[PDB]
Amino acid sequence: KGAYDTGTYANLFQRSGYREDEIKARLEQTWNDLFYGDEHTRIYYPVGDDKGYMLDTGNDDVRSEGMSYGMMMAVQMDKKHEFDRLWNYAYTYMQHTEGRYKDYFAWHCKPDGTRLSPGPAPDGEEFFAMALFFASNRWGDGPAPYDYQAQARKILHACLHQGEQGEGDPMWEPSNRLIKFIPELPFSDPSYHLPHFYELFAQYANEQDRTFWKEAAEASRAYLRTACHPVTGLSPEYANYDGTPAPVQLHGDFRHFYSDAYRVAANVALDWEWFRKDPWQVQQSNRIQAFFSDIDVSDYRRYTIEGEPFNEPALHPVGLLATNAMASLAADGPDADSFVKRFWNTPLRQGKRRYYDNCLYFFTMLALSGNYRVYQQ
Ligand SMILES: O[C@@H]1[C@@H](O)[C@H](O)OC[C@H]1O
Repeated sequence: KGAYDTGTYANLFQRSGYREDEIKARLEQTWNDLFYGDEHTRIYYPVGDDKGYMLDTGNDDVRSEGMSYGMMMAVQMDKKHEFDRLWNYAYTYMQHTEGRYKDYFAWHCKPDGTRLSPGPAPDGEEFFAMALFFASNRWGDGPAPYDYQAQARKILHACLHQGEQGEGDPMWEPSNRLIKFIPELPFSDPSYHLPHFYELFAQYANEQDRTFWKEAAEASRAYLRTACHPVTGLSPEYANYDGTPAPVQLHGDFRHFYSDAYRVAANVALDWEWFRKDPWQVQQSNRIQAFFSDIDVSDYRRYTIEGEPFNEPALHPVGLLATNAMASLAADGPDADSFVKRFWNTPLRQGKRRYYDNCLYFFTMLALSGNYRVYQQ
């Protein structure tokens, strides 16, 4: 039985021997540094009285990924002021009010709110919806735009029904219940697959969609079993609907284990923690930990999914360590405890490339302290 059924969350830091008081002090310090830390560390920036953005420090833009990530961190940490600032920014500058992307979010804008491209990123929308359902369940709905449950339902309505609304496209392929990479293209990104969020969409979304979300949870669990390498546990950044690496795209080669794919190990582990439905998840978690058990974080490379290293280093090696450590929610092999301790002894990333590492780092600090929870009712 998972944490969803029992209400009890694994505290992997405590099980590894860290004191309960040092653990919550460490979680609170990680929040304080990431949202309000020094100019080399923070990724959150307040704007006026009622807005704020999560900065992709590397790309110098604001991404629906980072904004939605910030909202999840804020609601898990019970930080409504920051949540409402981030949400108002996304609502005000990023959410489309008309056209083929109506109710979707432009995937990135300039920090001043100027849209750079109108096309959305589905991992944004699904984090926005889940964080808004948790905000509703934790704090209750306020007046629009802080009518959190209705805002979440609106996003997920568009995700499934955009094709009925206008000339646009849904973010899930109706035939196989799989999340797509972008609405227009017939392939996926394994790191976008959140079966644990779809289980909760099957509870909280518009009634007419609840069967679909239930089927989407089952379909995504099955999809990750086809996408992850059976020896290494590594997955490609983009994958066909059959789980094989997608073709090289005009904008790059996404066939390998790099930035996006790191989140798969974390996503699988949190589904196991919450729902404990697919015991393959334990073996997948053991496999990726075994693959990296012997590899120093500073030596992390790009890898083919069969484990062949490139000369090229990982761009986000602290991010990779974070997702490898979060796999200890499911892994029961001989590496689980060492990854937890390695992670504990790893500080936040500083400087230009810090955004992606520090987002993954924070989700891992939440999950390993038993503080990445379902907020119900
Ligand atoms: O937005 C992320 C970017 O900042 C990182 O560098 O690569 C992965 C992306 O998802």
